[PDB]
Amino acid sequence: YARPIIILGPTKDRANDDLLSEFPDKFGSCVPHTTRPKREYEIDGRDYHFVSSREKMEKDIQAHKFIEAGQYNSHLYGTSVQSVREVAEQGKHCILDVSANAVRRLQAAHLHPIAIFIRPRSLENVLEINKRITEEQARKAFDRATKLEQEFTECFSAIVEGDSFEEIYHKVKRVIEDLSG
Amino acid sequence: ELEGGPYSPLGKDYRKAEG
Repeated sequence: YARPIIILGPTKDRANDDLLSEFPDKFGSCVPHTTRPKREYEIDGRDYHFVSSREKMEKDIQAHKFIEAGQYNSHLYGTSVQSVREVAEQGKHCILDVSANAVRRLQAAHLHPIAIFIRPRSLENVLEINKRITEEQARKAFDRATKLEQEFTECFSAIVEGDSFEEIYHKVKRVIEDLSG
Repeated sequence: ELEGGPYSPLGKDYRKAEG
């Protein structure tokens, strides 16, 4: 059984991608839920779990069946504990892009997520670790990271830092195997 | 009220939502 992964902070998206691209056997993603209509070639239980009733969803929600859920284009979307669960049962780390909120909800399900926080040392340090952004994008990212840390520090399984993404990525991989057992 | 990505609850539609 494999603990799901929640990576937070600057470059978490590249981390998320690289783990998948490098270790596809050890990592995967769950199927999300949505109210919105199944399109032409789309598939129930592959693209999404589609829910017919906007209410049945809301019923499943408050019952806590979802670790995170929300509204887009006047339709609903969510990540069920279940869909996550089936990924984990498969022996695969479930890559999650979720609020730190979902971590509590995740712990509560006896699913034991590894929540890693990539910590920017400064503004400049964000620019070292992500070379595809402007100073101004970096300021915003450094600020999101400061609130994030200010708020959710205790939800973290680990905190990683580095002078390059390479170094960060390495720590991320170390942490995951170490806490995997 | 959702900003997320492939591995978010947005799933396949994350991209369309960035406009």
